[PDB]
Amino acid sequence: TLVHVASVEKGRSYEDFQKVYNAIALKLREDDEYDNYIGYGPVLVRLAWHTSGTWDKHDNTGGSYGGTYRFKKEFNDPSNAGLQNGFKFLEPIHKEFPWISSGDLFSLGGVTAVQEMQGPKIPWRCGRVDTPEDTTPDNGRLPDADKDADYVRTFFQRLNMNDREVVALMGAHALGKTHLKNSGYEGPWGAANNVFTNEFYLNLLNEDWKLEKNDANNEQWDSKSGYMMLPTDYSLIQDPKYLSIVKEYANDQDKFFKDFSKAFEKLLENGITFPKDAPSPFIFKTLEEQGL
Ligand code: HEM
Repeated sequence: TLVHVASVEKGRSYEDFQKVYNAIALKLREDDEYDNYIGYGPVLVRLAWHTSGTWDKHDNTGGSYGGTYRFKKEFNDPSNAGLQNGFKFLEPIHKEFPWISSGDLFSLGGVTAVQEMQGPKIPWRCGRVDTPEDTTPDNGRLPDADKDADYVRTFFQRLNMNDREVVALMGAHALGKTHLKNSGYEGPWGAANNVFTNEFYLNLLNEDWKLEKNDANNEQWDSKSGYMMLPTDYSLIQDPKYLSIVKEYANDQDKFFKDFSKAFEKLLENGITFPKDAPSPFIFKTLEEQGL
């Protein structure tokens, strides 16, 4: 096989997408009360990841291209509980810029959130095209959180990610929090949960973790500081190959930034064929860099 060729929204170029980025960024700044003043940054990053994370490299089903989260089957995946907040955030952006495809909007939301939260630049390509309801992938392609390193490693092979790519991507769990009503887990992973840093890896290594049960009767790792880790997070320190990489990112902020950028762009582009004469990837300026 199934091929998805990137097709640029007619006549559009860099400055068009910078305007969309800016609208997303200005709204992130303005709607700062959401989720007890965490803001919408983290949930927009998660929306970008879940809308891309359904891809299967074996038959090119799912993926970011089609923007299929807009259809009820995907919108209602239990794995996607909570993401409706990110979709509602993006509705007035799409209303203002109706020419942008849904896949481009969901993925750009994630890029914008990362950069506006002071994370690395994430180069971004346009040209995802909406596909019909019957191309929506079935529920069950996003990962379980109660499993071990072997499960994590095997799961991400389906997304064509290796050990380094997996450990880098998981650093996005510095952001936001788990919410009991959404996923059956509760609590933030760190203190700095709307600013993008390598705090996830520092916390895995330096906090004193206790294996406890939360109020939904699921096990999670808790610290005295009020932080939590999922079993799938904690697995990155139980598997000695993951552990080496975790230590690497805990000791090099720049390296984590560069590896995360690459891995997250790749996650967002999986499944898409870019014609040889497609535009180069766009690197958007932050509001702060524009003096806006
Ligand atoms: C084994 C892989 C993963 C598992 C099991 C997993 C699981 C979870 C769970 C259970 C939550 C809490 C959802 C809620 O209760 O609201 C969550 C939140 C989140 N995840 Fe993942 N995740 C994984 C990988 C990733 C990746 C690759 C990214 C992005 C690169 C990511 C980004 C986030 C973000 C930003 C949140 C916070 C959302 C918010 O605060 O609303 N996760 N994850």
